[PDB]
Amino acid sequence: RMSMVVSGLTPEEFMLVYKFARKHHITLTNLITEETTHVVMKTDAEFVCERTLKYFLGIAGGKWVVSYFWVTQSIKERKMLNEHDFEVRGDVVNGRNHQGPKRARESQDRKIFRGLEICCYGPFTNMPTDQLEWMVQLCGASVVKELSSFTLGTGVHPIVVVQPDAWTEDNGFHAIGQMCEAPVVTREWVLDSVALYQCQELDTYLIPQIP
Amino acid sequence: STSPTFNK
Repeated sequence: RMSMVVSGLTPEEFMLVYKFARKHHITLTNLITEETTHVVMKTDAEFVCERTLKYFLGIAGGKWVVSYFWVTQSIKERKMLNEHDFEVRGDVVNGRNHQGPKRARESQDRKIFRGLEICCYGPFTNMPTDQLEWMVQLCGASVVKELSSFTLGTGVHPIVVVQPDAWTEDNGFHAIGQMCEAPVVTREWVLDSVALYQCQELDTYLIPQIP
Repeated sequence: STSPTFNK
């Protein structure tokens, strides 16, 4: 039925959620999975949160992404309040009321990366490569592991995702086009698209490729 | 929390 993870909470805040889950016999875990239904994010009073990996995966999975206030207010009324009333509205990066979480819940039949082939080309920091891959897969993309492995065809849309900061003395992210024919974009193309649950144009994310 | 955040 229901299964929660939390994100952005202090070990303590996790303990109030833990008390809540225990009382109501709600599944609470530390790791997010396909079975997770709810991601409880720490927010400000207007339901705006920080962009964490769990936030991204929650939206990517079309889950309920709700404020910690759902828990505290529910306790305060000894009732079990409704998620809807506490859905996160935005985040500190992409907009205070972008309604990304609601859009993802409502767009599972038309995923933002449907019809795209994406290679997450390392290295990356703070986000394990296979989690970025899971994120895009949840979002409808086909994951490609090597540059030489993109499917060919006029109907295929390959995209290489990299995080330039992760490299150093390796202006090698400009030399990817020499190995394949696909636009090369920063990981922010993925992150912004997911948070907003709207596939962004590649333009502002594109990385120049040396001929 | 110990969880990384992703800002610009």
